[PDB]
Amino acid sequence: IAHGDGRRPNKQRQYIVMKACNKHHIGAEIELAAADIELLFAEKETPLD
Amino acid sequence: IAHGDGRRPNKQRQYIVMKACNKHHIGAEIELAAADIELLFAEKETPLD
Repeated sequence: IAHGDGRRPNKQRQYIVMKACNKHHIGAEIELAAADIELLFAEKETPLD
Repeated sequence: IAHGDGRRPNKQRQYIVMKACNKHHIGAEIELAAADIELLFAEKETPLD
């Protein structure tokens, strides 16, 4: 404000504002037992399997 | 939920629930009089029968 009084008038002003980001994390979990994965590779030897 | 707090994650789950049936009994009790049962098989030869 340019006001005509005895209050000490001030020049131009300028601010510098400076951010920063964050990091976040997710961790899941899976049920796999090797008795399942064992029979993933053998096949055909009976119509049961 | 997979969440990134400081925590041991959990395997998935699976539930097995058993049910049954319920036995019931219902009993009705007809009486029949003997003089009825005789002339049910009557010869039917009169105009009073």
